[PDB]
Amino acid sequence: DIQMTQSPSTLSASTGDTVRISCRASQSITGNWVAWYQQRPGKAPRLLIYRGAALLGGVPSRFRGSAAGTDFTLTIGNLQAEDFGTFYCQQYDTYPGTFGQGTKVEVK
Amino acid sequence: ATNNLWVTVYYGVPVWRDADTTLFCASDAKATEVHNVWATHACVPTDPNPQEMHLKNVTENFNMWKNNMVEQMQEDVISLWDQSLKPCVKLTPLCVTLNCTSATDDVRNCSFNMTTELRDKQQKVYALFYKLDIVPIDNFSEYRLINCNTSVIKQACPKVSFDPIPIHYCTPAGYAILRCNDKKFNGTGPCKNVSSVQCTHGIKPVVSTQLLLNGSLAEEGIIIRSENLTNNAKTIIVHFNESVKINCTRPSNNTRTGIHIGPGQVFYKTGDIIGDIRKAYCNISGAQWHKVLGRVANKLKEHFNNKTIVFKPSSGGDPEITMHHFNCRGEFFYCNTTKLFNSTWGTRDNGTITIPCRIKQIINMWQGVGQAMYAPPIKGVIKCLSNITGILLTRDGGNNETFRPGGGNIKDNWRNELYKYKVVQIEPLGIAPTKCKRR
Amino acid sequence: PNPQEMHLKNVTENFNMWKNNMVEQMQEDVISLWDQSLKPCVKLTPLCV
Amino acid sequence: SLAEEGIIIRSENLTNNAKTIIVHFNESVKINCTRPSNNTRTGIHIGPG
Amino acid sequence: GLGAMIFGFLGAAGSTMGAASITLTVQARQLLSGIGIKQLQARVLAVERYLQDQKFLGLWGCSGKIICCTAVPWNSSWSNKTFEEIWNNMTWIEWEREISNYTSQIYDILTISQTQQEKNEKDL
Amino acid sequence: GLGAMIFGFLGAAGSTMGAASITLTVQARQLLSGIGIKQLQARVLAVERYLQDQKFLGLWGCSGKIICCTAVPWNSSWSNKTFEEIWNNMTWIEWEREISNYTSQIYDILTISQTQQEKNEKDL
Amino acid sequence: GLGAMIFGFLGAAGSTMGAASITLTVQARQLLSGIGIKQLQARVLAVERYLQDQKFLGLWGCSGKIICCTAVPWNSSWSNKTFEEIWNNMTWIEWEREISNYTSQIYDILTISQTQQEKNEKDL
Amino acid sequence: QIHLVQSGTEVKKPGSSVTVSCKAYGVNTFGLYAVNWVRQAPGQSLEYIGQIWRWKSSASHHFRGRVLISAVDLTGSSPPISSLEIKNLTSDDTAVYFCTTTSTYDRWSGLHHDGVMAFSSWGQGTLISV
Amino acid sequence: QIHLVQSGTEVKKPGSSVTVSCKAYGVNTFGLYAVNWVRQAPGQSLEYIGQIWRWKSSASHHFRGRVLISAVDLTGSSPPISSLEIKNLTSDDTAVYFCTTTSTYDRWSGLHHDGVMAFSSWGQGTLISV
Ligand SMILES: *[C@@H]1O[C@H](CO)[C@@H](O[C@@H]2O[C@H](CO)[C@@H](O[C@@H]3O[C@H](CO[C@H]4O[C@H](CO[C@H]5O[C@H](CO)[C@@H](O)[C@H](O)[C@@H]5O[C@H]5O[C@H](CO)[C@@H](O)[C@H](O)[C@@H]5O)[C@@H](O)[C@H](O[C@H]5O[C@H](CO)[C@@H](O)[C@H](O)[C@@H]5O)[C@@H]4O)[C@@H](O)[C@H](O[C@H]4O[C@H](CO)[C@@H](O)[C@H](O)[C@@H]4O[C@H]4O[C@H](CO)[C@@H](O)[C@H](O)[C@@H]4O[C@H]4O[C@H](CO)[C@@H](O)[C@H](O)[C@@H]4O)[C@@H]3O)[C@H](O)[C@H]2NC(C)=O)[C@H](O)[C@H]1NC(C)=O
Ligand SMILES: *[C@@H]1O[C@H](CO)[C@@H](O[C@@H]2O[C@H](CO)[C@@H](O[C@@H]3O[C@H](CO[C@H]4O[C@H](CO[C@H]5O[C@H](CO)[C@@H](O)[C@H](O)[C@@H]5O[C@H]5O[C@H](CO)[C@@H](O)[C@H](O)[C@@H]5O)[C@@H](O)[C@H](O[C@H]5O[C@H](CO)[C@@H](O)[C@H](O)[C@@H]5O)[C@@H]4O)[C@@H](O)[C@H](O[C@H]4O[C@H](CO)[C@@H](O)[C@H](O)[C@@H]4O[C@H]4O[C@H](CO)[C@@H](O)[C@H](O)[C@@H]4O[C@H]4O[C@H](CO)[C@@H](O)[C@H](O)[C@@H]4O)[C@@H]3O)[C@H](O)[C@H]2NC(C)=O)[C@H](O)[C@H]1NC(C)=O
Ligand SMILES: *[C@@H]1O[C@H](CO)[C@@H](O[C@@H]2O[C@H](CO)[C@@H](O[C@@H]3O[C@H](CO[C@H]4O[C@H](CO)[C@@H](O)[C@H](O)[C@@H]4O)[C@@H](O)[C@H](O[C@H]4O[C@H](CO)[C@@H](O)[C@H](O)[C@@H]4O[C@H]4O[C@H](CO)[C@@H](O)[C@H](O)[C@@H]4O)[C@@H]3O)[C@H](O)[C@H]2NC(C)=O)[C@H](O)[C@H]1NC(C)=O
Ligand SMILES: *[C@@H]1O[C@H](CO)[C@@H](O[C@@H]2O[C@H](CO)[C@@H](O[C@@H]3O[C@H](CO)[C@@H](O)[C@H](O[C@H]4O[C@H](CO)[C@@H](O)[C@H](O)[C@@H]4O)[C@@H]3O)[C@H](O)[C@H]2NC(C)=O)[C@H](O)[C@H]1NC(C)=O
Ligand SMILES: *[C@@H]1O[C@H](CO)[C@@H](O[C@@H]2O[C@H](CO)[C@@H](O)[C@H](O)[C@H]2NC(C)=O)[C@H](O)[C@H]1NC(C)=O
Ligand SMILES: *[C@@H]1O[C@H](CO)[C@@H](O[C@@H]2O[C@H](CO)[C@@H](O)[C@H](O)[C@H]2NC(C)=O)[C@H](O)[C@H]1NC(C)=O
Ligand SMILES: *[C@@H]1O[C@H](CO)[C@@H](O[C@@H]2O[C@H](CO)[C@@H](O)[C@H](O)[C@H]2NC(C)=O)[C@H](O)[C@H]1NC(C)=O
Ligand SMILES: *[C@@H]1O[C@H](CO)[C@@H](O[C@@H]2O[C@H](CO)[C@@H](O)[C@H](O)[C@H]2NC(C)=O)[C@H](O)[C@H]1NC(C)=O
Ligand SMILES: *[C@@H]1O[C@H](CO)[C@@H](O)[C@H](O)[C@H]1NC(C)=O
Ligand SMILES: *[C@@H]1O[C@H](CO)[C@@H](O)[C@H](O)[C@H]1NC(C)=O
Ligand SMILES: *[C@@H]1O[C@H](CO)[C@@H](O)[C@H](O)[C@H]1NC(C)=O
Ligand SMILES: *[C@@H]1O[C@H](CO)[C@@H](O)[C@H](O)[C@H]1NC(C)=O
Ligand SMILES: *[C@@H]1O[C@H](CO)[C@@H](O)[C@H](O)[C@H]1NC(C)=O
Ligand SMILES: *[C@@H]1O[C@H](CO)[C@@H](O)[C@H](O)[C@H]1NC(C)=O
Ligand SMILES: *[C@@H]1O[C@H](CO)[C@@H](O)[C@H](O)[C@H]1NC(C)=O
Ligand SMILES: *[C@@H]1O[C@H](CO)[C@@H](O)[C@H](O)[C@H]1NC(C)=O
Ligand SMILES: *[C@@H]1O[C@H](CO)[C@@H](O)[C@H](O)[C@H]1NC(C)=O
Ligand SMILES: *[C@@H]1O[C@H](CO)[C@@H](O)[C@H](O)[C@H]1NC(C)=O
Ligand SMILES: *[C@@H]1O[C@H](CO)[C@@H](O)[C@H](O)[C@H]1NC(C)=O
Ligand SMILES: *[C@@H]1O[C@H](CO)[C@@H](O)[C@H](O)[C@H]1NC(C)=O
Repeated sequence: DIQMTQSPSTLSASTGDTVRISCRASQSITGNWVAWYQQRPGKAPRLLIYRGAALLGGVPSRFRGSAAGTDFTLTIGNLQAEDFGTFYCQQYDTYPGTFGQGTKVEVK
Repeated sequence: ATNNLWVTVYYGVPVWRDADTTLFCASDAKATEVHNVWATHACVPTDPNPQEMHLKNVTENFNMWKNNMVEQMQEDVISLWDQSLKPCVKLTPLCVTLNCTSATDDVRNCSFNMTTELRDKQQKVYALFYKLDIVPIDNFSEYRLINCNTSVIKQACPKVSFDPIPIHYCTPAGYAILRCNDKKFNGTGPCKNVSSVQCTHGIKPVVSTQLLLNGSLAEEGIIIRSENLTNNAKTIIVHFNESVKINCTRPSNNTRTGIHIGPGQVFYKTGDIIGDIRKAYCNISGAQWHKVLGRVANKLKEHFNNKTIVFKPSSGGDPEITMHHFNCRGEFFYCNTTKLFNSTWGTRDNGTITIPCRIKQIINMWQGVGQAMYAPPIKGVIKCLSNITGILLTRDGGNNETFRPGGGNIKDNWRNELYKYKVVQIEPLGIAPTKCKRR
Repeated sequence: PNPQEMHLKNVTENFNMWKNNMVEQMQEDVISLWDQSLKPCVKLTPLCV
Repeated sequence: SLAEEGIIIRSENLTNNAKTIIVHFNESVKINCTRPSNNTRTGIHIGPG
Repeated sequence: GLGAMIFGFLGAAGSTMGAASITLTVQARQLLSGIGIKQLQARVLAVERYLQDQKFLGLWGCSGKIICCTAVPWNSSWSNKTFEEIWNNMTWIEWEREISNYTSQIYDILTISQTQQEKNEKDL
Repeated sequence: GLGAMIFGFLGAAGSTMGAASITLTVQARQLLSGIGIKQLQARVLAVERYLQDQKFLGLWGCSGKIICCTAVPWNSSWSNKTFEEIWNNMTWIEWEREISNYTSQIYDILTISQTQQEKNEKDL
Repeated sequence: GLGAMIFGFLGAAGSTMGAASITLTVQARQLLSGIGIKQLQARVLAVERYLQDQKFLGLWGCSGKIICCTAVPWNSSWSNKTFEEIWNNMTWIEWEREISNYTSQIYDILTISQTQQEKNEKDL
Repeated sequence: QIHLVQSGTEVKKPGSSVTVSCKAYGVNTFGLYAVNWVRQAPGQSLEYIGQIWRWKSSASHHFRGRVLISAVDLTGSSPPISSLEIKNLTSDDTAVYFCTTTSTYDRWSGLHHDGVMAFSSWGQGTLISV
Repeated sequence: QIHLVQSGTEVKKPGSSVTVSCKAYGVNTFGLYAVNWVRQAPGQSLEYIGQIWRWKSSASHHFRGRVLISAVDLTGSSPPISSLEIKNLTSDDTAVYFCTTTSTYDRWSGLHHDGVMAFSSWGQGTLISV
């Protein structure tokens, strides 16, 4: 029963920068149960954020998730060039898990 | 609506995390003139009666192959073995040139030099050593003990026993052990009627390289266990459901007499060797054995793609990594198990399979990890009744398939009896919301 | 440094030193105490000649 | 560890010549200690293990 | 708490909330009448973690007793969930999984509430 | 409790009840100003048995304090004896010998009474 | 108390009384979320001395809680000093140096006051 | 470590049926791991389909009674392999498909929550055109 | 152990200035120890003058701005030595003078209290006549 949105819809930056995406759900999930993804188009997604701000062993330390109620954030400080591509948001609380509508990150 | 529901602490809420500890062993009331290695100088506390609580409608995930209950008990069993050994003897004077050739199993006849309880007077000693505790160093051949490269061998100090009495593992305050109690349970993935307990069922700390003895029985299925069935290197545990019998005897008088090597150091050894002088055997009824191996290959066909299953023998080589280690009366048998594991199923008797057993005194019982031991022969004809219960099969790397029977790691020997269990930490302080305004 | 012994009035307590295990326990501590005061000493193995 | 601003003289009793004077610097003086010589390591069996 | 040294036992974990509180109380009732370096080391840190969790019940005015209600506004950001929603459609372990991103903040807020409550009756 | 680690001393055991409660109080007054593996092992299990008996005073609302009165009907099947009958013609050890066939049942009944008392003020 | 096993940390020792009580409370707030034979021996006697000082808070009705006020006439022979005199011109260590010739007598007098208070509500 | 592959890229007829494999080189089983089947329309964002999770086959209400998923875990020659099968491929089913395993052993890791879960390690995505 | 000596007995002129030493054979420093300068009129009871205490030179309000005290601690040839110096010796300053060290390390010993202290080990007293 969720149709998520995220802010922004399409964004560009360059290397060495700092960047912000947030995703908002129709409900307000409490247990931070979100997950964010990236892909270059043609490749597969790569889980980089599970449960708000827990990173994997292998995802770079520059990424940071954060939590505020319904709006959950990911920040990239010191952006590297092999990080561009589409991001996706995810709630995974009420079955089925409906996802985000993607955010392309490119260079102007 | 308003619904201004508020905080509430609960002490004692059932909440667990899949955590870890050191456990403490706990036997029954038997333990005083008894000094066996396993449960005397390590754990006094005896548990009289169980308190197992069922858990309804919960499904707990179990993974025995990334369990460290068994690795922790493996460490306590090695350290337990050693702190039951080092205050024993320490036969440093046997590493000599050994004057050995047989005299009437043709083990050998070996005299050598010693030192008596006086140092200046010197001692010449008669003995009977086996072919496999001996190496040919280069009639009337001259040999060496097998363990004079690595560590000095000690004696068992015969007031030590080795009866594998049931050792429980009871968890300290804080932690609980979640038994599975599911039938046909694979040891991996979920479990349906996981019930909590304070200690395990009594496991017997037996050691056996090729196949498992005195185990606990699965009831309905026979269970195939591995870490990685695609990986041929990982040892496949096979757990039966019916207790296969075995009788292992040495039907031979061999008396035990001692030498004074040091002050209080009396090396016990063989003497006259009469009786039914042939290799020590173990007998296995072909009816139950070929029935349970037929059901084993039925279930292995259920795993391995419904293929043509052959049971080759072992790969040969060093007869401790390769053969059937055995734990009878203070003596250690290696039984060439070849005619037990030889078939191709895709036609034997209902009679008796008899396997020979080369026995061994000086054992590096665990492959380098731990310390050695001289096992003195006891007095003569010895019968130990045992329930062969497990198999350890390693598939090989080549439209056929093979289960060459080899062992693997030693902690494997207990993973048939600790699949059901899982040490779990209780965090009892839960914070739940309801409507109070107090305190 | 100093005792704190309290008298007990009008009570009669049964004593049995021959089934006491204070003394057997101190006997065990005195043997084990003797030995853990000995084993880091010397060990004249060369006099048995 | 380095003291930062001063160098520090420490003793128990500066009138007593027997007590060792600690001198603590404030800058890390370098030293390179080498043995510039091949000397291989080989073993003998003296005992079991 | 039910252990040789005393610590709670998992009475009826799979039971949903409305029965599990009743069985928490019956846990208490049966539990207190039911009451080499590895053993010593394990039970010393059992003492240590026990005195830790009773100091958490100490510093919230709860004095080492169960069902101890204190005065905190339970924020809807910690959970927007209704009472009977979780208290009849859930068990306790998955609710502790839900709010394990808040437990340090909850211990924070109950401690300001307990010191606030005793300082206000210190005034009154 | 009067020990190096703290545990009660037998103040005036032979004294009959009416004086022995007074000396229990004077025990308290003097006791808190009066306050190799064998020593460690012994005092760890001293900690363990102490925290056990304070949890018995914890789970009866008594909070680790002496002379803690709680609300249980003391059954005449546990003892038909009158108050001044035992409280002036007896000492404490022989009364604990009298009722040692009930102590688990008494701990049972005080625990249902304490959880009943806190659940009833949980209502009110 | 702020330690791995739990015991108080010196929050702002040089701060004079009027700020140091506030920082004693903030000590509490941050402290509980902040929460080979040498280690075992040290923390066992840490348990022992901790349970000792909580029994001092136990036997004064203070139940193991800070800022616990009890009913004793504080004699002018222990100190004739005015409140704001010491509570704005001093820190806590030199005041404990001042009255270290009385602490056993103070523990004495608070124990008669606590047993007197509970025996009087035992009457009432 | 864990790695995932599946079948190649298959183009079929309208009104056919398709099956897509899932070979999990690294999954110790699918008892404790769980796998998830996720579509992705061309350009449009990814859409969930179904899962296996402790051997309870499920698909969405957008796919109930038409699409079926299977899984056989670790055998000898085969790694743990799942499979997505669809009858009546419409023009809507023209999509990129995905299989992904999640670790569901340590229950407080947060990669999973009571059936639904965050998808740990992906494969290669399979184009299917109609 | 600790021992104290000082200068001898000096008789001077009215309107002169005097200095009295204080050699502390045993003081590990005057950082942690503190010394105290105390007069004594002939027959009349002893009267305090001044002190050094963690290198805060102080004298009484009966001596502020006229009398000055110094101290150099442990050097090589010298033990820790303090010194009392007075300008304008009146007939009132005809007195016996005293230097005394106090141990101020273990703060709960009670020999000291926040600057003022009980005087542990005395010297020999110096007559000064005017
Ligand atoms: C340790 O020991 C453990 C034991 O405790 C052990 O666990 C066991 O592991 C094995 C592992 O293989 C398990 O066996 C598998 O079970 C799977 C699950 O099966 C369940 O679900 C399916 C699907 O159910 C859906 O549909 C039915 C009917 O429509 C509904 O009833 C369901 O509710 C459900 O519907 C929902 O979901 C749909 C989406 O899927 C939605 O559309 C729908 O709307 C709903 O939401 C059922 O069919 C199964 O039924 C079985 O059981 C019932 C009774 O419960 C019986 O009546 C029935 O006869 C069935 O036996 C069950 O409910 C299976 O997917 C899996 O099946 C494969 O193998 C079997 C062999 O037994 C084949 O028959 C089968 O065809 C499958 O093979 C296909 O898949 C592989 C790979 O995917 C292909 O390579 C293969 O070629 C084949 O593909 C071909 O066939 C397909 C048709 O099936 C075809 O479509 C393809 O295109 C292709 O042609 C297998 O049975 C076993 O259950 C475990 N048991 C337990 C107790 O845990 C563990 O593994 C051990 N671990 C180790 C490490 O040793
Ligand atoms: C470990 O490391 C530690 C480092 O962290 C180290 O600590 C250091 O130790 C050394 C030890 O020597 C310390 O140095 C000494 O400091 C002493 C204290 O000095 C302070 O106080 C005096 C007096 O202050 C009074 O008067 C002034 C002005 O009138 C006021 O401002 C004050 O408030 C105060 O007034 C009150 O008190 C009066 C009574 O005394 C009252 O009358 C009055 O009303 C008030 O109540 C000050 O003069 C000092 O000023 C200095 O600093 C200021 C800035 O703060 C500067 O502007 C100024 O130039 C000064 O440098 C300071 O405030 C000193 O007494 C002592 O001095 C001796 O040595 C120095 C060499 O540096 C000489 O110059 C000096 O003359 C002294 O030598 C005399 O004394 C010895 C023995 O007594 C004699 O043998 C010698 O011959 C000489 O006597 C001759 O000179 C006299 C004149 O001074 C004369 O009168 C005699 O008659 C005779 O002719 C010395 O400086 C150092 O401070 C420590 N530092 C720290 C940070 O701790 C420690 O030792 C180490 N330990 C070990 C074991 O290694
Ligand atoms: C139980 O035991 C089995 C037996 O070994 C074991 O299976 C093996 O698992 C490993 C994973 O640890 C597998 O290695 C991966 O294989 C895939 C695909 O392998 C297939 O194809 C190759 C080549 O055609 C065949 O040789 C093979 O037999 C299979 O058919 C590879 O894609 C993986 O490559 C990644 O890792 C490589 C290093 O090993 C690097 O080349 C690189 O980092 C690869 O990552 C790449 O990923 C993307 C492609 O997916 C690419 O876009 C990126 O840029 C990146 O470069 C890897 O080699 C191995 O094949 C399995 N072998 C067998 C016989 O099954 C189980 O893992 C084990 N299970 C447990 C629980 O222990
Ligand atoms: C909800 O609570 C859980 C509680 O476990 C929490 O999960 C934890 O999250 C933190 C923060 O994301 C994790 O800590 C990181 O783990 C990653 C794993 O790869 C490491 O890379 C990190 O180390 C880097 O950062 C450190 C700090 O800057 C550096 O010192 C270091 O050198 C590295 O650069 C860091 O350790 C933690 O692992 C998880 N733990 C678990 C069990 O999941 C989750 O994040 C919480 N959710 C929210 C929304 O807060
Ligand atoms: C090993 O024992 C045999 C048997 O005792 C020794 O053979 C004897 O050697 C002596 C040498 O003088 C002869 O006198 C005997 O007649 C031999 N006896 C027999 C039966 O052959 C042999 O020397 C011993 N060898 C070693 C290396 O100890
Ligand atoms: C466990 O042992 C039992 C008895 O030995 C086996 O049970 C037999 O199973 C076959 C087919 O499964 C039936 O036809 C027989 O009737 C069963 N025996 C009885 C007495 O009912 C069982 O097969 C064994 N388990 C496995 C997995 O083989
Ligand atoms: C192990 O099996 C063999 C079978 O070859 C047993 O040998 C028989 O033993 C009995 C009793 O000792 C004799 O009566 C028979 O003559 C023996 N031979 C045969 C062919 O039956 C052997 O005794 C068994 N071991 C034990 C301990 O029972
Ligand atoms: C500590 O080291 C510093 C740098 O080596 C020294 O600082 C110099 O001090 C002299 C005189 O004290 C000055 O003239 C220089 O300008 C300082 N250097 C700099 C870079 O500013 C210092 O002397 C050392 N400490 C001691 C006690 O000698
Ligand atoms: C779980 O096992 C116990 C004992 O083996 C049995 O009594 C119980 O019925 C089992 N639970 C289920 C759900 O079968
Ligand atoms: C297995 O060993 C136990 C040990 O006492 C024994 O009671 C049992 O009879 C044995 N099993 C069989 C089938 O003899
Ligand atoms: C075996 O022979 C020895 C030699 O005397 C004898 O003492 C022993 O009793 C014999 N064994 C049996 C079972 O009789
Ligand atoms: C083993 O011995 C037991 C009794 O000792 C007997 O019942 C059984 O048949 C024997 N087994 C074999 C294979 O001889
Ligand atoms: C493998 O064997 C079992 C029993 O013999 C049978 O039911 C199964 O269908 C066989 N496998 C295949 C793929 O036919
Ligand atoms: C020193 O000599 C030995 C002799 O072969 C050699 O192995 C070693 O590598 C030499 N050291 C260096 C740094 O090359
Ligand atoms: C929830 O409410 C409390 C009120 O005590 C507040 O302090 C806290 O910051 C709120 N949560 C968030 C995420 O703002
Ligand atoms: C979830 O949170 C929002 C924010 O308070 C609330 O309005 C909504 O009603 C909550 N959901 C339910 C089912 O109560
Ligand atoms: C004594 O009274 C209590 C009432 O609380 C009752 O529960 C108990 O059973 C009675 N005793 C006997 C022996 O019936
Ligand atoms: C002993 O018990 C009976 C039963 O209540 C009671 O009536 C009787 O009075 C009791 N005896 C005394 C002396 O109270
Ligand atoms: C101070 O007052 C108390 C009153 O409780 C008294 O007991 C005590 O003796 C007094 N102090 C002195 C030194 O008399
Ligand atoms: C010090 O004690 C006496 C005795 O009570 C008292 O009268 C006097 O006022 C006290 N000093 C101050 C400053 O209060």
